[PDB]
Amino acid sequence: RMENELIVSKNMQNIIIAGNGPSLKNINYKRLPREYDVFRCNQFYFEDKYYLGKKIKAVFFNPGVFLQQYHTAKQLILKNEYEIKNIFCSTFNLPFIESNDFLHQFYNFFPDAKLGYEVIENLKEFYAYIKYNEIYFNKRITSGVYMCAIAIALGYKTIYLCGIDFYEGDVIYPFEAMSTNIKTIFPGDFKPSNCHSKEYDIEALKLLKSIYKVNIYALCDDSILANHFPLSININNNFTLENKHNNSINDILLTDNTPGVSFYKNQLKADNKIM
Amino acid sequence: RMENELIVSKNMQNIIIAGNGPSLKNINYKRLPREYDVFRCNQFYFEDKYYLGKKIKAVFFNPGVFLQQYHTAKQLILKNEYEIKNIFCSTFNLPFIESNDFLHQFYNFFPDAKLGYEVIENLKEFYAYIKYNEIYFNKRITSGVYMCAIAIALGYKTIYLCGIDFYEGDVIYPFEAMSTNIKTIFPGDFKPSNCHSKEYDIEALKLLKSIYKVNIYALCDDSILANHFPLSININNNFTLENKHNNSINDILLTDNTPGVSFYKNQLKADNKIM
Amino acid sequence: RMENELIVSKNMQNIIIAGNGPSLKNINYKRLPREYDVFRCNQFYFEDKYYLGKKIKAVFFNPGVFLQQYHTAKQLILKNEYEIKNIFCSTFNLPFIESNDFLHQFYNFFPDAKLGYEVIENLKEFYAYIKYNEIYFNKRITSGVYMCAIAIALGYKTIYLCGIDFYEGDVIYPFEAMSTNIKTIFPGDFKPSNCHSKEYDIEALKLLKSIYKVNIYALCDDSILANHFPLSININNNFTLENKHNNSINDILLTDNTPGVSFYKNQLKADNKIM
Amino acid sequence: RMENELIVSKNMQNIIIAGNGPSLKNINYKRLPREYDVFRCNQFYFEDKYYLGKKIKAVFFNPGVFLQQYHTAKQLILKNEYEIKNIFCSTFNLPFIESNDFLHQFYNFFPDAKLGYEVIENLKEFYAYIKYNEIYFNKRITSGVYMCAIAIALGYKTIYLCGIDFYEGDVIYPFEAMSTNIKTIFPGDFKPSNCHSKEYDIEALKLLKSIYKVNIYALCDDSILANHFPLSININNNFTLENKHNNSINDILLTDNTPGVSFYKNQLKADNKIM
Ligand SMILES: CC(=O)N[C@@H]1[C@@H](O)[C@@H](F)[C@@](OP(=O)(O)OC[C@H]2O[C@@H](n3ccc(N)nc3=O)[C@H](O)[C@@H]2O)(C(=O)O)O[C@H]1[C@H](O)[C@H](O)CO
Ligand SMILES: CC(=O)N[C@@H]1[C@@H](O)[C@@H](F)[C@@](OP(=O)(O)OC[C@H]2O[C@@H](n3ccc(N)nc3=O)[C@H](O)[C@@H]2O)(C(=O)O)O[C@H]1[C@H](O)[C@H](O)CO
Ligand SMILES: CC(=O)N[C@@H]1[C@@H](O)[C@@H](F)[C@@](OP(=O)(O)OC[C@H]2O[C@@H](n3ccc(N)nc3=O)[C@H](O)[C@@H]2O)(C(=O)O)O[C@H]1[C@H](O)[C@H](O)CO
Ligand SMILES: CC(=O)N[C@@H]1[C@@H](O)[C@@H](F)[C@@](OP(=O)(O)OC[C@H]2O[C@@H](n3ccc(N)nc3=O)[C@H](O)[C@@H]2O)(C(=O)O)O[C@H]1[C@H](O)[C@H](O)CO
Ligand SMILES: [Cl-]
Ligand SMILES: [Cl-]
Ligand SMILES: [Cl-]
Ligand SMILES: [Cl-]
Repeated sequence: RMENELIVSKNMQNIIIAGNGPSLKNINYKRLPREYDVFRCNQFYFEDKYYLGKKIKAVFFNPGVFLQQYHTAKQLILKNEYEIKNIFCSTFNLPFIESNDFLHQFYNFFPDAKLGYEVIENLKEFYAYIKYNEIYFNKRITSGVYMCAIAIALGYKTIYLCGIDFYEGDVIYPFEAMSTNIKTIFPGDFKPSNCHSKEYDIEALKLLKSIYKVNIYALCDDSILANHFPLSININNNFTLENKHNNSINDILLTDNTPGVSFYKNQLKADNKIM
Repeated sequence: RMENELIVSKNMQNIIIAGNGPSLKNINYKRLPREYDVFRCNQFYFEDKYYLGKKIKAVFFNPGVFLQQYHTAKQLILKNEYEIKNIFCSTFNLPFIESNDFLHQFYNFFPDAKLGYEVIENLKEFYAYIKYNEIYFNKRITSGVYMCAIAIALGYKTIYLCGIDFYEGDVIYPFEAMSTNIKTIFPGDFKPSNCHSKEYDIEALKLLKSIYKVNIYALCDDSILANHFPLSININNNFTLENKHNNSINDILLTDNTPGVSFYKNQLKADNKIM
Repeated sequence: RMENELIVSKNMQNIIIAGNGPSLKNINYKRLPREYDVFRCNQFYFEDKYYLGKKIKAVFFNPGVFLQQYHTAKQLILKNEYEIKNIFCSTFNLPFIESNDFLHQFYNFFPDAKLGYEVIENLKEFYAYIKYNEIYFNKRITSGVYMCAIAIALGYKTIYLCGIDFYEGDVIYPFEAMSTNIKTIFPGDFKPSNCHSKEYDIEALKLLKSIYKVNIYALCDDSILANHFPLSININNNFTLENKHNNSINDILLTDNTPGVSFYKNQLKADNKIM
Repeated sequence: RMENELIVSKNMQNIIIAGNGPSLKNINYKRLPREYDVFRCNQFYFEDKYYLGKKIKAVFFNPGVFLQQYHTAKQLILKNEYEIKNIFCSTFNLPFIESNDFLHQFYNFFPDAKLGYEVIENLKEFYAYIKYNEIYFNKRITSGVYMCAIAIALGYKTIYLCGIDFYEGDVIYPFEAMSTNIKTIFPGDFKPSNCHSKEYDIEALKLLKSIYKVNIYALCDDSILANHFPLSININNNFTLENKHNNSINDILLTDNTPGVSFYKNQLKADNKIM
């Protein structure tokens, strides 16, 4: 059971938004607010401990691996590894990014998931600005930034960021990113595309804050992000950091070649080749 | 004249749902409630007697033979063999099961029929669960189970099942299933696909009951089903079991090669080949 | 200027519906009611006199010659030959009759015309009955019958028919039907297809009358129709029968090969060939 | 930030509509009303001085160069050369003018732009008249006329025209129209197509005035237009005519070959070739 709609009440407008950078391991838990929902993205479940607990308000996955991630999320839920209230596909509704067939058939395959573009399109000014920069300049926001936009569109007012490290330093992930299954799905480093940049993520985040009037804090003392956004105040909060049981799902799940999966992958192949 | 909409009133929420297994011949009529509507599916009219009377609230047919079954149902009605209030196509809205063109043109060809998926999609949790199991695991519910889901979505509260025998024993149909017309339409046994299973039907039925809070009884004392669902109480009800007149329609009707039928079959061929 | 919507008021529910049979020349004008709207179809303007006056409430044209007839109607209007309040394309929304592209682009080309199927689809029982007979039996109603269905759907209550002669006798049209332009558009008799029949038109008309509870009269004393529907009562009405000026449009207009007409005819060719 | 909707209030219904003819240089500023919005089209920014000031209520661009003009307009705005409240694509929704894919994907690429046809389609009589003349007679209104129709549909009541000179005389543009970028985008005179005409523009403008009851004035004393529409009264208004800074954008901007631009141009090529 997912939520039918993600509704933010006026009484709790705090959101923690986590990337999967090394600083996920170095959160200052004293700086978390008393109440909050959590957003995670992509390979968050690769984490060896529950760095932000077991309750995820929404997870966010990219269209190119959505089939596998949707199944992985359903297994995380069934195996009681996490509680996941909503599942988004991080989308822009641009036909050189998401194929017509992918968008058309999305809800047919994933009836309880949500296309992210349907939420961020409501941020009119920000949405036009990201499309203009994508189309004409080949600049794209990362999932951390996307999740912020989604949070703002859904009516959260204070964002606390962590695991956002702009792919700098020698540790680039708090885990092995080139796991066996990642290698299989996309045959042969796992580094960001040229369309992504620290400067652009930062500009986009500053724009979200200036247009929509929300507050953005950092949580990780020793992270690059904290040089650009203020660390949240140490309010002496405590946290119980729990380990993952040993046979936790720790790699993206593969799918069996059923008639439906084969149909899906056939189509996805055909138009990923075109794009 | 079909009904425009199937509306269940609070005063009568009982539904009898019949498969076409051998136990259709062995209903304990004393266990039927006083009031009820009846759902039948597929080759129900192959029956040699009116095992559940002449008044069918809805019939349900699979997309692959819908053209012939729609015509057969219109002839059953015109020949006064049955009264049929509604006609559904048992559908899931998955493009590896029902082609885009089939779904797109459905109401164009069959303006007074109803696509079943438009009704079961409202059972959000159950609908997501059947799609997940279909796509990733190649498990599909049988029409008996589908009809239960439809009944629950339309607001029936108590289901009595019969003719559901999970394809076990040596009698598999209370009639000849490989009739001349069945053989012609689909050129050469008539046994269920590997995607269907007793275990899955049962799990899906138990899930419908636990999510939507309805009651499911059996009607056939000597049937496998009764080992999994309680027999309905013997309330001493009586039934007049009527024979079919001799020249009853007893096989699926064939269609003439008109411009419309040829157009339809041409298209259906083209994309059944793709799927 | 066409009407945006054809709205029938309770105070005037009379409609005269004219085919283009020989009996158009033999209307008994004494039998017309005091008040009425008029529907005409196809090559009505071939008439040498204004047999039903100059004011047409709606005209009805077949999809296969709609482009030329739309232009002809606009010229009839511009040249003050008739006043035409509405223009329909007599359609069923069946893809072996009207191509997907024709229906999709209809309003793009003809923004002030109306697709007839959008009106008759509201006659649920009658619409299902004509589709069933078209698809499975290759029986189609003629435009006279279609116009009756449209009238009934729009809320007219009494129909007076004329120019309906079921293609019987030696005079089949009160004019030359194989005119020069008819010959050109559709290169080489102008007789009805096998899908049309007197028996079916009559059955369909009797059905419209029994389902929707309206009255259908004849106006032509010496016509076949009057053997099946009652002649309207001689109420001593009078009529001024006016001649057409000599240079009246008397043949369907041809179109120039503009970029738009060529585009249109290219597409129409491509999928008339498929159908 | 564009406006979400262009809303005309009852208190200000005046619009200045400028073509890019030589008479843009010869506006009689004494004849402008006290209050007004301004519409400009196409290569307006080629102007060497701010002939109508810096505040544009809407700009209008043709589909065939929309990609470049949209980017040019965003740069005019970012560089503070103009303030542009709305951006329209001058469209008719005819598939031989605008491809299906162009219209389908329009808002995907340009989320804050507006398709003009969605506004002028509400002028029912005028819209049917321009489509009839386009399709059957290959007559098309120019952007000046289109902008008038848009203004009337949005509820402006008095139009003042300038820069409309029907491509007559020896000066045809108050600037070089065959600039380097114009030459590149559309490889090798810049004169109007045969579908455009002074007579038709004038007839269409007179029709807008007679159907929708608005007033149309001229502003340029020595222009052809003033022989067909009355010059606005000299009310002794004054105007500060400002020069453009030297490094003003003065040619249409070219786009970089990003994945999105290449995708877009690939598609546009494919179906401009078909049309
Ligand atoms: C190879 C490839 O495709 N790498 C991309 C990567 O360029 C980036 F597009 C992103 O991010 P991904 O690395 O998974 O990590 C999630 C988020 O954590 C933050 N982060 C992470 C590590 C780090 N050192 N500094 C950081 O700031 C970023 O804000 C990022 O959005 C993404 O969606 O933005 O997704 C991955 C994959 O497409 C994805 O993992 C498939 O499931
Ligand atoms: C060859 C083939 O395609 N067999 C399938 C069969 O695997 C099964 F998919 C089903 O069922 P079908 O056998 O017609 O019978 C209808 C229902 O009766 C119940 N039943 C029947 C016999 C039995 N011994 N034990 C039972 O439990 C099942 O719940 C079933 O759903 C179906 O839609 O579920 O449909 C048929 C045909 O596609 C259909 O007849 C075409 O018109
Ligand atoms: C060759 C061809 O295609 N003939 C068909 C004809 O079979 C018939 F389909 C019809 O009728 P069409 O003859 O024009 O005449 C209009 C109506 O007048 C009535 N009538 C006419 C003559 C007659 N002797 N007895 C009659 O009853 C019929 O009710 C008919 O519907 C039609 O749409 O029903 O349309 C024409 C053409 O497709 C059309 O003219 C193209 O513009
Ligand atoms: C080569 C080509 O395609 N020329 C066309 C031209 O035939 C005409 F279609 C138009 O007009 P364009 O010349 O740009 O000028 C804008 C408007 O100013 C008015 N005017 C201009 C000059 C003049 N001497 N007398 C005038 O009356 C007209 O009302 C016109 O609508 C148009 O959209 O109507 O657009 C251009 C281009 O397609 C456009 O510039 C691409 O960005
Ligand atoms: Cl996989
Ligand atoms: Cl058949
Ligand atoms: Cl022609
Ligand atoms: Cl370019």
